[PDB]
Amino acid sequence: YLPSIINDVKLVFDPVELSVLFCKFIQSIPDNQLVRQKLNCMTKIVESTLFRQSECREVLLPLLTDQLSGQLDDNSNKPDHEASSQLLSNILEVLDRKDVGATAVHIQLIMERLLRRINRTVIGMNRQSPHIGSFVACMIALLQQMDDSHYSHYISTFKTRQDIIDFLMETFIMFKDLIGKNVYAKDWMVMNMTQNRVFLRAINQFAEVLTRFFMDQASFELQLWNNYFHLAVAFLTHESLQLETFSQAKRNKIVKKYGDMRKEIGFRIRDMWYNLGPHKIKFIPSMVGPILEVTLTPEVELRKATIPIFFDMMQCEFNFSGNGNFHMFENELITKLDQEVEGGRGDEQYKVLLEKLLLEHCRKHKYLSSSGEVFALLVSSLLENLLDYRTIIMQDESKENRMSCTVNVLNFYKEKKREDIYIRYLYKLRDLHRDCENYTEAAYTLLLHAELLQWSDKPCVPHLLQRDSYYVYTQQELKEKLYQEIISYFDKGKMWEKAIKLSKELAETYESKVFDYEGLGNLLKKRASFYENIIKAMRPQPEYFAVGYY
Amino acid sequence: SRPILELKEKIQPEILELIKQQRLNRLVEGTCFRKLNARRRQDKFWYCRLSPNHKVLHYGDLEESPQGEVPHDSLQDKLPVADIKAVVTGKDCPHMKEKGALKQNKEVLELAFSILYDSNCQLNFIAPDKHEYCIWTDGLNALLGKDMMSDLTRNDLDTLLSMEIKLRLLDLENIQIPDAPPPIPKEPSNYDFVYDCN
Amino acid sequence: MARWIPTKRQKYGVAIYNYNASQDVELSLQIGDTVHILEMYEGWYRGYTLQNKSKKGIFPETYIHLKEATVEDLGQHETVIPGELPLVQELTSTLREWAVIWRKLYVNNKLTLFRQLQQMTYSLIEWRSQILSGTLPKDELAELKKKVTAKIDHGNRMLGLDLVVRDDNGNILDPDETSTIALFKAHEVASKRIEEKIQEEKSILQNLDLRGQSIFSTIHTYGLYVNFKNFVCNIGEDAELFMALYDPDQSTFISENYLIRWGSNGMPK
Repeated sequence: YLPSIINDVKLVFDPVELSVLFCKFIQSIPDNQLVRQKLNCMTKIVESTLFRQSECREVLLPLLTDQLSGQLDDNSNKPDHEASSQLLSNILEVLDRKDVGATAVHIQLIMERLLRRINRTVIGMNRQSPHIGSFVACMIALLQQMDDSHYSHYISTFKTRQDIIDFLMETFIMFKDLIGKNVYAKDWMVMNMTQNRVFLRAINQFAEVLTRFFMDQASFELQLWNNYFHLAVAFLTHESLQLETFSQAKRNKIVKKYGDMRKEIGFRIRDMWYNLGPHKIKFIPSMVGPILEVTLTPEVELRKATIPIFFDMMQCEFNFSGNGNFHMFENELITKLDQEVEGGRGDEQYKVLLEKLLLEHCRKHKYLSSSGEVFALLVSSLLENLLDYRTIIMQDESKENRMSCTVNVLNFYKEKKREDIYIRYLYKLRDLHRDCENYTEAAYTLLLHAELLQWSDKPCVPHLLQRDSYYVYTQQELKEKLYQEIISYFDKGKMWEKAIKLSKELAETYESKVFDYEGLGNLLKKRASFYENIIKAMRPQPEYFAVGYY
Repeated sequence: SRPILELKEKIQPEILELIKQQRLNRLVEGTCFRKLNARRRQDKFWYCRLSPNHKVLHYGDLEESPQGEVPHDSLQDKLPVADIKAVVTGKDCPHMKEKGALKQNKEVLELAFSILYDSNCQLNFIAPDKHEYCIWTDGLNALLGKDMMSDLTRNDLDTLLSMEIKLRLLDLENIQIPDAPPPIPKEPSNYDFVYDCN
Repeated sequence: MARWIPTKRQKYGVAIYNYNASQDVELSLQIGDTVHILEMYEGWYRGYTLQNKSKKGIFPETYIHLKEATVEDLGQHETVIPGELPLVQELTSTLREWAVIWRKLYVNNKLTLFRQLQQMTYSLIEWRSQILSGTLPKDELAELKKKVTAKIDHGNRMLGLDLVVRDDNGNILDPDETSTIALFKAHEVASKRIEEKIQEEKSILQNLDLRGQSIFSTIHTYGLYVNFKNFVCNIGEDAELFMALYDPDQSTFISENYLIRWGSNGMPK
């Protein structure tokens, strides 16, 4: 009730005297007395009488900051989270008033006194079920009301470069933790764009601080661009055409109210990448994939902008190509390109424009760009292959055509010898036949996988070290596991002749290299069982029909 | 409402093809139809799925399935959509004409439908009730590509056309349409537009 | 045809009936075909259509019902009342979306919820038409605003559609990037109404008393309407009928006694 009078008692009193009287009264509370209740008191306080601020805000807030920063991290923050968020909201709103009085300087003081604080909070205040949304709303309201000059004022001018580096790293990671794993119901569409825009502003500002204190200026400690670009891509990886397409005005509503923000992100990253310069090669192999999917946006323009960047990075490697060429580039290139395209992302016009642009650029450049021409020719062939794959997949959806087209792409890969994706699609077929119980056919495919291996102990390549289980797997042992599985298949595949065949060299490998005599016993037990099966049982004859397509 | 009705009924076909499309959706999702006199342990219910290709009829003596349609190979997954002469309704069904062991009682007078094929084979089937009887007659007649013989179909036709025209009349508020259409102001013979095209 | 002119006082490109195909860029334009005319002739008008805002069509003036008003109802002061006419345009667009989802409904087996969407659609359109007139008193303006806002947001919510804010005056001032926390709590009030209605379908559609209690928790005075028809008794003399509310538990009356004079002839004096 002490606040309940402040309005009229001020209306009959000095502003600042009353103000400091209340301030000194409040600070006189010891640190463990009705913390929620004092928060409510001061909240009603900042409610009224803060409509005028020039005489009070600059002195009223100081205490409020003090107690909020105590509320920051004392392991007693659990009860006051909601009430502190409430106060923060109300005071930030009052600041958002314009008739209330000038507060820009007070605004920067607010950063300087609460910003690292709330960053620490939201990093730690990191469970979705509680009112973390309110904290997020408060802090985004902050960043909205702030100013680039204010950001650069001290947030750019902290103490030693390591501190600012770590702080910005934390900022970026929590941005990622927000954008990724979004904090709303996706129904609060409006605030979702607002949050996107405010994050846009913030990441912009941090981009300039990275440039100004962290280009070859900071000729070293240039790692964090990993985080920067990753967060940039992830933020760029939502709110696109179809998501803008639901209502017809949805495109229009967003464009009028927000435009093409992802267009801005694309250009910003483009110029940033260009600004990387000498460290580009020092950074390519990680970032390689990160640029394709964003190139694969369903839009036109930022695409137009982004394809040439591929020529840029291959050019950067060409500068580094004093040893070899962009082999390491193109490998990740093709691999990621696969994963995304088979994910159902790109389009025909995409590949058309890719070929057009890349060839255009390679005309400007030399022999290595003629090689790049043939490589991108290979690329375009790959693209149309996958596009045909997916269009047939969506056209028929009958597993048989799926098998046909994936066999086609295996043949294409065998031609292209990129054995990894080859194995990947092999396992796709293995899953398929397992679904269809084509134990014969499944075992065949699995064998083709096993065919690649050698009985050498050394796992010579982790390519074949698949995602089923990824560790040492001495090569012969992986071969061994495959052979066991294939034998199991053939055995339930009701075809024991191949079973015996394979068993023979399996036992040979045992005796010759591993001497796993118990395994010999099991294996030969199985071989005898299969011989019995052959001599004893009878199996049906499958009819063979010819199909003439016309 | 004279030109109003002229326009409304004159823009008919879109709703027509819409309703027909829904009917095809219904035949595809289908259900377990009814056989004749399936009393002494016979599967009276049996699914009849139209293909999404709308050419084969996945029907046949499937079990007393309460779940209705089960996507698999029915007994005869094919009824030739092209050659179906018609479906007879009511007494025209020869199974309604049957007065022996397969004598269908007068309580399924409107549920009797026999689909004509081979000129000697019939599909003497029973609907669970009249509305879907008319629905499936409508669906096969959409396969026949003709008028619809469901009361509910005309119901939906008229009601949806009513709302559509009712939402059409929003831009024309506080306005009258002359029953004789407004005279077209004379187009000058020159098409030399002073201001540019597009 | 010649002498076309750019202008923006035609946004309501209005048909009259389904237009003739006279021009190579014109069709039987719908009744509700509000078209953006780009080029102005005196007796003719060509420009974008809501049907295709990238294509022209030369429309007669005798067919164009000129409406100098634009999307903004107050710049030309087209408002029958300011701050409301927006509401009709966005609800009409919303109706377009209800039509699209309606198509989505019949083609599916949602016919129960589809039918209830039908009836709320009809309530919406009748409210729309009745508020087309500005004859309502301002309290009923607000009442219709809130009730239709609740209904349309309900339509959004079983359809999972995005949310709107700014309860009053066109649901648009808040999305005008005014604040953030006020925006946040506008979304919060939206979610609050969401939970209200999602918990109350089971409260009203199935139960017949939770609605009564919720209504009775909002007002504090009430009245019982008694419509006497005839007294069935055999007195043959004047009867003075004292009827009112009684509290048998408290052995007391609750309302003042309504004196009724009953005649000696069996019918009231």
